[PDB]
Amino acid sequence: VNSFSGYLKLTDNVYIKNADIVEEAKKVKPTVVVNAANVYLKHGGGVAGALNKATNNAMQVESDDYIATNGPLKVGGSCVLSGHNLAKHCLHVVGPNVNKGEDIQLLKSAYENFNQHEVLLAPLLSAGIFGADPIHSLRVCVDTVRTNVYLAVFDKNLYDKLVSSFL
Ligand SMILES: OC[C@H](C[C@H]1CCOC1)Nc1ncnc2[nH]ccc12
Repeated sequence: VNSFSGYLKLTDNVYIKNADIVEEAKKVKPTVVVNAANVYLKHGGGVAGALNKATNNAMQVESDDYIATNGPLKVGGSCVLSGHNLAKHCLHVVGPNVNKGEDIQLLKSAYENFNQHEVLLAPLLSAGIFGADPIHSLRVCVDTVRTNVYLAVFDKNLYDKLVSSFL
């Protein structure tokens, strides 16, 4: 039993809700919140901009030190950093950004990072400003993640389409 509330169950391990991931994290304080990161950990917009703003830019400060030491992530890769005031940990995961021409096949690799954590609060990878089809992203999530994932979908209209179109 965990403290996630109001989710629709899609499969044995995937749950979904129309919610703002920032507000969900502040309420639940999950062990792991997933950020929709880029390889430079430059948290400008979308989920990343929102999570960082909620940390008063502490996420960006920590991320800049991480990059200075380690260099950029790979598309499809991840790193674990602090969750600041939102969660114990933040798993920064880089899905492919279709608006950069990146290979959508890398979306499965991106979701594989979730399997290293027993329970996660997460967005749909490569959705929103990353330019991928969210229905496809949800499909890849369900077919790749085996650990317990609680998906927050910001847009109510998209959420309803995701639920009603889910196979
Ligand atoms: O893939 C990133 C998704 C895409 C959007 C497009 C419409 O709904 C989902 N973004 C987010 N999902 C959940 N919480 C969020 N808070 C701020 C941004 C955000």
